[PDB]
Amino acid sequence: VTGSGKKPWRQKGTGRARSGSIKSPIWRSGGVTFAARPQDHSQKVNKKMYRGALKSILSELVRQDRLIVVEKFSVEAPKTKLLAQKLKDMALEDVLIITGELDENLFLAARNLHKVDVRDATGIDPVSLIAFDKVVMTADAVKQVEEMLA
Amino acid sequence: AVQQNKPTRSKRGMRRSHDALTAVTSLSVDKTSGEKHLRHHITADGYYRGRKVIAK
Amino acid sequence: ARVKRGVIARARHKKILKQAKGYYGARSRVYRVAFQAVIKAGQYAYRDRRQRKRQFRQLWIARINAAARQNGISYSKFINGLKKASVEIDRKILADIAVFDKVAFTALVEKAKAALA
Amino acid sequence: MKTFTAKPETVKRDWYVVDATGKTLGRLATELARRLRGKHKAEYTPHVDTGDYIIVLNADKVAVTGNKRTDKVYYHHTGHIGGIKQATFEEMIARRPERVIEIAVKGMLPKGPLGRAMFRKLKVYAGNEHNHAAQQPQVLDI
Amino acid sequence: METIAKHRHARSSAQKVRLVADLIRGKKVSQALDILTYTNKKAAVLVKKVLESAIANAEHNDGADIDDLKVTKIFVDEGPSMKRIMPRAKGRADRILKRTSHITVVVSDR
Amino acid sequence: MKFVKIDSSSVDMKKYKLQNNVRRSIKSSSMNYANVAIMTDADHDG
RNA sequence: UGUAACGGGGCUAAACCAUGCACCGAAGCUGCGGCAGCGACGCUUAUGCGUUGUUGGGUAGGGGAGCGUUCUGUAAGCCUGCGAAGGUGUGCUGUGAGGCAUGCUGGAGGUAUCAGAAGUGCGAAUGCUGACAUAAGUAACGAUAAAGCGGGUGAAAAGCCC
RNA sequence: CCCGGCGAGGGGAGUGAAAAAGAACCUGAAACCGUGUACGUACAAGCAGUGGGAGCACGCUUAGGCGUGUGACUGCGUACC
Repeated sequence: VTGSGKKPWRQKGTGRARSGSIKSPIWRSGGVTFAARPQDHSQKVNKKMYRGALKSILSELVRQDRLIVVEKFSVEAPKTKLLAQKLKDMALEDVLIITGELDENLFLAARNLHKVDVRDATGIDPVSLIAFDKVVMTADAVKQVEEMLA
Repeated sequence: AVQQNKPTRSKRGMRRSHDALTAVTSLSVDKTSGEKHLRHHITADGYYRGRKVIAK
Repeated sequence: ARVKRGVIARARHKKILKQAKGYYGARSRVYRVAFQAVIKAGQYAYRDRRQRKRQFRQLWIARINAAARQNGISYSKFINGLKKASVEIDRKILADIAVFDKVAFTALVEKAKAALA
Repeated sequence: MKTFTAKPETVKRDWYVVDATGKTLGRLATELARRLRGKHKAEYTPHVDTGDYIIVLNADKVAVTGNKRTDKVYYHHTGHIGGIKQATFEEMIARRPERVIEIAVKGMLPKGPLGRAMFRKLKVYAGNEHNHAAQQPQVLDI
Repeated sequence: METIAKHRHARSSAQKVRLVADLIRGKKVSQALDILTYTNKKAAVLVKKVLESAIANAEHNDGADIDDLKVTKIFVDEGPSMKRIMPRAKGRADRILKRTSHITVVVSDR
Repeated sequence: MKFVKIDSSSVDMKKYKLQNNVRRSIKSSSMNYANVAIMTDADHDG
């Protein structure tokens, strides 16, 4: 802290309490005995665990009947109107999208929507799954998963 | 000096009992002008016992 | 993250003072005092609930011992005659009789003397 | 329930008299304090005064056992310099006999307002006459 | 009736002022002015000026009726205390308080 | 725009804190130094 | 310093000895009710129990189970301008830190649940900051060279002008 | 407009959803200070309380009690770290 290392006043011969500095925490304007530093909060996760956990939840999705599988799934052109219009026929609101390969013609119209996220197999994370009440996959896309774990 | 410990508010409230004011509770009326004035003291206009003096 | 305590301290203090309502002077106002006044008040309670049962049972006896003598006998011997006559009545109800109903108590005393004879 | 307790309004007091001639001092006052305190009645409430008015008479005729007449002492202090005064039982009778009975009872009674109260009940005289007849003294002896 | 009046940020100690107030409570109006006038304090002039206004603050703003009138609620509550120094020996200063007293007057027929 | 004078009470404040801490701190043993004579007698080193 | 070497009254027994029967008197024991810990029991079978007994003062200290504030995700969800938070009381409630509704204000935010990270819970530390009591309307108004009076001003004059 | 010293401060009127938004101007707590009302207090000795406990005054009600405030008198009891 900005300040001066001088004793704020004399050691003895006074009615106040012994003080060696103005920068101490019991004092106003400067303090914080223990101060934080931008330390890294990340954790390590054993591979097989991460690879072993995804096995579970997927199994847990089927038993919830939340997971869904379909054949080739894409929009014709980049329009949220068309995209959502395809889900409203499927009775879907909050959903996830995962496919083995992305068509840039799609990911545009999926952007603007608050209730949707689109992903590629290499880009999935556990939390995204649990979040959305429904999930989809492409049999192709599925092949990359079971092939991934092995 | 050095009060060893502090008195109450009730205490000093008693100390200030006799400190209260006493009202005059008496006045007069001029023998002529009918003005209000103290006993033995002149009226603002100067009339004392019906007599005019100062005329200021 | 940082925390500000301006509030739940009021809660504590306000609570306490409420329990300190009625006490004299600084004890009903400041927290730094009332805190040790209430904590002391409680341990009179824990102390008092014990001994009140002493206070009444030394009262109830005093009630009785008079009326006995008023009937011409002393507390001690009066009891023992009952314990020989097999009467379990408590001292509470007994004393209550001597205040309201003199008859039973009077009519009762002859019992002891009878058996105690 | 809540056990009964006496109330000043509902109190019923009474008058009594004693002739102290031939009596033993200590053994007399204890009974006098028993009455005034109310422990002889059924309704006794320790924070109330249920005692009955008492009137002693002919206190100077009182007697004591042994040599205490020329021995027993009274002491009182004036709040001055440390100065102390003492008076024998003999003296006190020849001067203020009413004090004697009026003292011994006090030491046998509680301190505080109440003990001062029931003390107001008592009336002593060194003579055989009293002017309190109007309240009547239904007689008592012991 | 109502039509109160008040003086605020006066320079005086409520203690002092509080002596005059006791001399008038529940009293008839006219007496006070006669009492205050021949009373001697720095406050009597001060407080009187207020009381003079409450009345005048009435008849113009409400039903008047002075000859039957009374002082019901008067009180004093301290105001700010200004901070000043009077120095002393050895170099020590001292914080002295210029104390101020708000005033309130309630004058009514009842 | 419609401000109340200027209240300089804070001036006498900062002067009081400054004045009070100055002496009270650096005055050192002046009360005691003076007391020192007293200090040489009131002590009773035995 | 003042009875003063029975606690005091007061006591020739209301003292000492011997003998005996009652009675009083603790939070001790028992009686009624309730909570929790421990062990065996056979069912149960992370559980009802049946019980059966037993335990439950406690500093330094060790172990176990917990209340509640902020922030984050769950939450573009829930409540809310027919009133949040905050403040101020009442009534209920829990074994405890505490929890719930509501009366008055205030005028816009709070957040269920479940997990996570804490600058996380105050009476002190001749503690720091600011505000306010005290002694107290007491001491003091700063050289003992000295003021008095009439007119004027003005709301007011001893202290301003003549 | 009035008081007020052709002041301060204030009260009316009025604006404004709200002057419990008036410049010191969102909220407005505590210590501290006061006014107001019920009860108690001038024969009464001591951590100031608790336990009991009248009487008094209230709000309920039911009709007999229940509650709130005070607290006369009494046993016990020498604060915190």
